[PDB]
Formats: sequence, structure tokens, C-alpha cells
Amino acid sequence: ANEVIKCKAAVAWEAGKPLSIEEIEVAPPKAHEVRIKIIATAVCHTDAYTLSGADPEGCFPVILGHEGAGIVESVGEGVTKLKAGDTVIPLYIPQCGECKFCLNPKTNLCQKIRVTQGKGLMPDGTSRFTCKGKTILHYMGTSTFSEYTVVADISVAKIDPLAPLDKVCLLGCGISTGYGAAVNTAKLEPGSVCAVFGLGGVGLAVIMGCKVAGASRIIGVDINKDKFARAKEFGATECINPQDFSKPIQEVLIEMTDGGVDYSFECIGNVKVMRAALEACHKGWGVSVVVGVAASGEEIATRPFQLVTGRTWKGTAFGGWKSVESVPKLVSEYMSKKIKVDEFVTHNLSFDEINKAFELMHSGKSIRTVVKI
Amino acid sequence: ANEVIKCKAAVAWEAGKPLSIEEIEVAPPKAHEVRIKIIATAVCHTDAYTLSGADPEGCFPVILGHEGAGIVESVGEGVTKLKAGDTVIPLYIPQCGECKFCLNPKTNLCQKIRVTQGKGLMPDGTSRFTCKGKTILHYMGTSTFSEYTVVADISVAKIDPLAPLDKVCLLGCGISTGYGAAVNTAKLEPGSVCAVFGLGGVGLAVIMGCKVAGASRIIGVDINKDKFARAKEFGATECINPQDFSKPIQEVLIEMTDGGVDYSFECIGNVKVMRAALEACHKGWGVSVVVGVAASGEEIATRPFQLVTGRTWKGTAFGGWKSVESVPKLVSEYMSKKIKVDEFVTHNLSFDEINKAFELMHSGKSIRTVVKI
Ligand SMILES: NC(=O)c1ccc[n+]([C@@H]2O[C@H](COP(=O)([O-])OP(=O)(O)OC[C@H]3O[C@@H](n4cnc5c(N)ncnc54)[C@H](O)[C@@H]3O)[C@@H](O)[C@H]2O)c1
Ligand SMILES: NC(=O)c1ccc[n+]([C@@H]2O[C@H](COP(=O)([O-])OP(=O)(O)OC[C@H]3O[C@@H](n4cnc5c(N)ncnc54)[C@H](O)[C@@H]3O)[C@@H](O)[C@H]2O)c1
Ligand SMILES: N[C@@H](CCC(=O)N[C@@H](CSCO)C(=O)NCC(=O)O)C(=O)O
Ligand SMILES: [K+]
Ligand SMILES: [Zn+2]
Ligand SMILES: [Zn+2]
Ligand SMILES: [Zn+2]
Ligand SMILES: [Zn+2]
Repeated sequence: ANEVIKCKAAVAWEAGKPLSIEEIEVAPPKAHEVRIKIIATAVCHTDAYTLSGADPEGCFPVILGHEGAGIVESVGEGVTKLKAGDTVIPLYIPQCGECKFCLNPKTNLCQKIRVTQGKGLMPDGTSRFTCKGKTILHYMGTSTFSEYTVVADISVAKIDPLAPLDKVCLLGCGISTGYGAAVNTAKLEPGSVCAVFGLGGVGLAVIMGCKVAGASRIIGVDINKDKFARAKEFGATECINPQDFSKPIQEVLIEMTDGGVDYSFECIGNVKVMRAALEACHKGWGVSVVVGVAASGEEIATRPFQLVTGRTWKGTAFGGWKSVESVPKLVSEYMSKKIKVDEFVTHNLSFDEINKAFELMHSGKSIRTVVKI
Repeated sequence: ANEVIKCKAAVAWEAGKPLSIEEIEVAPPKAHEVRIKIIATAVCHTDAYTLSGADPEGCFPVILGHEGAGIVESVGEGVTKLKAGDTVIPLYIPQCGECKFCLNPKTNLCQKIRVTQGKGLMPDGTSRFTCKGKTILHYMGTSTFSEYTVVADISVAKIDPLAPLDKVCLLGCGISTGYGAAVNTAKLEPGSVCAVFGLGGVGLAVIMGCKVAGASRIIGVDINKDKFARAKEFGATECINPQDFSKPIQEVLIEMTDGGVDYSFECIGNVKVMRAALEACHKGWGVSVVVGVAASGEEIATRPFQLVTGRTWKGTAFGGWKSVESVPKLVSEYMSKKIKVDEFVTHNLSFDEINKAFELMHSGKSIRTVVKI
């Protein structure tokens, strides 16, 4: 039978404090849940956002992390598709396959367990984590910052058993989102001119997709010149820094493309930049995709004349991928060298140095840091 | 050759005042210009919008009117495809047929003469109108409030001679716009749930459009409940008055539709309503098309979350119709009984009493009033 597991995990006891490697107990999978052994996990600004305490939905104590890869240790009752030993990737965006959203081709926002997930609990409404007698909450339905975690069976993607987990763990968030943003949400046609605001993991993943889509031009935009080199490596035909212009960045791009870009992508989370990204699109057919997440309360704006004159405002969630179906495929494209992953890893750390991941992130000296459990 | 024409026209000397029946002069067609004898014309809200001054490019004195129909009185040098006697409709949105835009299937916004047109002048930078020694400006390139008008030769649609001009003149704007907002911009699929804000001429044309597309639920929304009766006759499954509810109209719609409409259309020009229309859309795939023209400087807004979670903001002009190609086909669809036009005419007046047409519109008593020249 499946027993309780005593393992280590980086607990976030309180907002605004660093993570604490702690000894915890992980309960066995209940019906339609699977316990996974995380081999590798990366850190994203999203983890940091909840850690700061600025997140209205963030609760503590909790186990963060939503970018991991690992192996199925065991499954609860009712679980057929998965078995102990399967190589997998936890999914913050699930795919039950039967809800209103899963059944609609135009979205991937499965709602079967959203409510319970926002509260950091399994579908049965209870947490599977305990530490020093206290209950520790789940996070984004994944909690990848533990040697062992439990997720809803509808939150797992079975992937190629040969995929390096300390690499592929990044398909859990940033790469898939950026890539899908270009290929799924925008569906840019070969030869189109694109602009990308923000050159972090997401922006680079976007550039990657524009390049596979056959974009004729791909303009990178970032206030951090250091990001340019790698962007060019990814496919950016040219990079520009807003700080080097006195005119609004929209006007700059319009000049550079004789009207504006065919597609633009905001990968920062800055409401003002989002407006610029929209306005920088070509009149009559320009499309702008918002990929970045703005701080609660903040809102976007522009003159309706912009939409009336042909521009379209869009957005994306996890690159619009139906998680369970897509991720295994994305892994295969990686194995086939169709897409890049290794190139997104800028730093590697052991589980104890996990806090340094957050530090590298603020330094801006980082795209993605993979933490070996 | 062609001589000057001494005729009658409704001149608007200054904003915020009723038009003035004046005896003007109309110069002959210069190279690539066409002089049209207007047989019938109506009043779109956009005409009043300009007459009030809220137009970013409203200059006076000017001869308004962009919904009309008549006969080609004569043509200027180089005009081959159009001859005297041709039954035509003046287009405020041209189709040069060769610019960057005309060649792109994703738009209908020819820019060939947009600049000059915005200033109320012919392509050569001059006006063909004069009254009491003072030069009078064109409007939207059509100026249909005159017995005779001169337009660019790329602002002319040659239609079926048999078409009743006192009817199809409405296809010059309102009807075609609303209809296309649904068929071209939204391209709504059969069975989709729709919401239409503003049940005027444009709104009913939107409903008519949703109906032909095979929409399931079509929810009309208007503060003037007297608009409901005809809305339902056009296809609205039901109407709701925003005032009869304490909750913001978005929540009402979200509640009625178990999440929001698949498509919404703002046909009023209210920036706050435009935001509601977008937020009334369903998560993951909702699309909102802005059709109404907003007052200078005003902007629409919302939390980017709305876009990130699946909703799309679009806009349209003249329903996205390639004017010179489409209008002729549109009157054909009217002739074949495929779309309605006659049911839009609620009043009829002579030229001398054109101001009454404006009063009725501000009174909300009409949809469209055809003024017999
Ligand atoms: N929609 C989704 O599903 C989804 C998924 C993951 C992440 N995100 C969001 O994507 C955004 C980016 O994530 P990331 O990992 O790539 O983060 P990142 O911080 O590493 O990338 C952002 C880049 O934007 C640059 N930048 C900041 N202000 C700028 C400005 N005014 N103009 C141009 N560039 C500017 C920064 O220097 C940085 O290089 C965040 O909002 C993240 O939360 C969304
Ligand atoms: N994009 C285009 O090409 C295009 C074309 C034609 C018209 N327009 C614009 O579309 C709008 C409608 O034009 P029209 O000729 O049909 O005028 P209209 O007077 O017939 O439309 C106004 C209708 O909306 C209703 N309405 C006003 N405020 C409302 C509110 N707060 N909530 C619900 N309903 C409200 C009015 O009572 C009336 O029923 C105007 O802004 C017009 O300028 C745009
Ligand atoms: N002058 C306004 C724009 C007004 C506007 O949107 N006009 C529509 C037709 S409304 C039908 O009566 C249009 O043709 N848009 C395309 C364009 O104006 O180039 C403003 O500047 O805000
Ligand atoms: K569609
Ligand atoms: Zn992340
Ligand atoms: Zn689902
Ligand atoms: Zn109009
Ligand atoms: Zn053109």
C-alpha cells in the first residue's frame, strides 16, 4: 500500500520571507491523484510574486513551484492512464477533457478544479502536505519545490521517458507560453513582421515561435541591453531599447516598419507597454497579444479608434495549449530539435541553494534557473 | 465639356446649429473625379456626431451626408469605368484597388485619399463646393446633402439600375456596417450566443447579420425600450434594459448566459459601454467588436486579465467591406431578398425638411429617415 512519505521541501512559512528547506510528510494519493517525485524544478517571477505577498490569492504556509519534471511514484484509485515510473510534468493549467472549456477548441482554461486549486487544496478539498504539525498548502496545483508532491490526475502530462528532466521542466511554464503565444494565439503567417516587448524566458520563447512560423522580421524590445545578444541568438532580427528614444516606443516601431508590425507581443506585464504594443501594430490588421501578467488593479487603455481602424487586442494563457495533449508533443518537438529548451537555462543550483534562484531573478542576470532536487 | 452646376444643398455653416438650405455651386469633375446627382440620402448618427463638434476632424462650413444614392451626372479626365447615367452609391471608404491596404484581404481601409478626405477636400487638395463666395468643405468624401456632389473616382460603387434608390442609399453606411460587423469582423459561427448594445440602425443590422450567420441567442440591449419591438422582429431572442438592473450590465449578461456571450457588438459610441460589452463576453473565447464612434480623446479600458483569460477586442469600419467590390453585391443580396433594407426606413421627408431628420434621431423616434432630394 502507499504509505506517507517523509522528505524535504522548500516551505514558504510567511510572505516576504525566504524559502526554508524543511522535513515534511507527504500523504499518499487519494482517488484520482498521483504522487510525483520531482527531479528538477525552475523558478519563475510568478513564484516570486506569490512569495512577496502582493498576490491577493496567496496563502501561507505553502509549497511554491510550478515548473517541474519528474517521475510517477504512485497513483490513487481510479487512475488508469498513469502508473508508477512514468516520466511526467505537473500542470498548473489542467485538462480534464470533459468540462465546457476542455470541449471547446478555442480555449485551454479547464475549470474542473480551479476553485479548490486557488485555495491550495486537492479536489477533495484537503491538502496532502504537513510540516511540524501544521498543514502546508499546495500551490498552482503543482507544488514543484518538494522532493515529492501530489497533483490531481488531470494535472499530469506523460512525456518521452528519454527527455532530460532538468531541461524539460521548463516546458511547465515560460517556454510553452511564449512559443504557444506565437503559434497558437497569433498564428502569424510566414513572412510577417513581429515585435516582442520583454526579452526574458517568455519573450525569447515568443521569438522562437515567430522564427518557426517564418517571420520575416522579429524586433526585440527591452530596457535591458544585456538581453539583446541571446534574443538575437533566438531569432530576433534586431533589438531596440526604449530608453534610447525620446518618442513613444509605438512611434519608433511604426517608423521602423512603415505602418507598424503585423503582430506584437507584450511579455512584461506592464499596462503602459501593453498599450504601446497594441498601438505599434499596423493599422487595419495588426494584432497584439498580451502574455504578461499585470499587477492586480492595473488596467489597459487606448482610443477605440485603434480597434475601429483594424487593430485587434488579444491575450494568452500558457500559450493556449491544452496541457495534457500538448506538453508531450512539445517535449517531442524538443527531442526533434524543432524547438529549443537547453538554451533557456542560464543557471543550475542544488535544492539547498534554492533561494539564490530568486536572487538571480532580481539581478536581471537570468532567464531560467534549474534547481536539481 | 462639363459646366458648373447651380443647385440646392444643406449647408452646415457652424456646429451646434441646424442645417441651411442654400443655393450653391458645384464645380465639374476634375481628372479622376465623378459628379453624382443624389436622388436620395439619409442621416447616420455619425452625421450628427460631427455636427455637434465631438469629431477630431470636424471642420466648418461643410456639407455632411454619407448615406446616399443617385446617378452619375458626369466624369472627369481618365474616368473609364464610370459613365453618365450609371446608378451608384458614394463610398466614404474607397477602394483604389492597388494600395498596400486594398491588396491585403485582412482589411478594407484604403488610404489613398484618407488624408485629403479628413480635411474635407478632393484628392487634389481642393473643394468643389462654394456658397455665397465662401468655399464649402466636403465630408467623408461623399457630402450627400446636396442635389449634386463630386467624389473621387475610387469612392464610387456601380450598382443595379433596378435598385430603388430611396432604399439602397442606406447601404451607404449603417446597414452594411452592422451586417459586416457580424459577418466579416466577428465571422460568428452558427449557434453562437450574441449580445448587441445599442439597437439603432447599426444594431439592427448587426442582429440581422447574426441571424443570417445562424446565431442561437441574440440579446438586444438598449436604454430605450421602444427599440425592443423592432429588435425582436429582426431576430433578437430577447431584450434587456440596463436600467432595470442594479448590477452592471456585464454581470447581468454573464448571469443570463452562464459565463458571457460568444460575441458582443457596441453600436453606440459609449466608451464605458464598450468596456461592458467586452466584459460581457465569455471567458476563453469571447469576442467583442466595437462599431460605435467615440468622442475625441475618450478611451476604452479594462484589466488585461480579461484578455489574458481568453477575450478578444476588435473594431470595424463600414463592416469591413471592400467598398467597391461589396456594395454592388450587397444591393444584389437586397434584391435577392437575402438581407433587409426597407425595414430600416421609419420616416421619409423632402429635402427642405431635412433638419426634422436630425430631430427624430435625437428624439430616438427613428432608425433611418430617407430624405427625397
Ligand atoms: N500568460 C501566461 O500564461 C504567462 C505565463 C508565464 C508568465 N507570464 C508572464 O510573462 C511576463 C514575463 O515573464 P519572464 O519569465 O519572461 O520574466 P522576465 O522579467 O525575466 O522578462 C521581462 C523582460 O522585460 C524587460 N522589461 C521591463 N520593462 C520593460 C519596458 N518598459 N520595455 C521593454 N522591456 C522591459 C525586463 O528587463 C525583462 O528582461 C510576466 O508578466 C510573467 O508573469 C505569463
Ligand atoms: N464603424 C462604423 O463604420 C460605423 C458605421 C455606422 C455607425 N457607426 C456608429 O455606430 C453607432 C450607432 O449608429 P446609428 O446610426 O445606428 O445611431 P442610433 O441613434 O440609431 O444608435 C443609438 C442607439 O443606441 C441606444 N443607446 C444609446 N446609449 C445606450 C446605452 N447607454 N445603453 C444601451 N443602448 C444605448 C440609443 O438609444 C439608440 O437606440 C454610432 O456611434 C455611429 O456613429 C459606426
Ligand atoms: N474621426 C474619428 C473617427 C470616426 C470613424 O471611426 N469613422 C468610421 C466611419 S463611422 C460611419 O458613419 C471610419 O470610417 N473609420 C476609418 C477612419 O476613420 O479612417 C476619429 O478620428 O476618432
Ligand atoms: K469567428
Ligand atoms: Zn513560471
Ligand atoms: Zn476541463
Ligand atoms: Zn455612418
Ligand atoms: Zn487602396
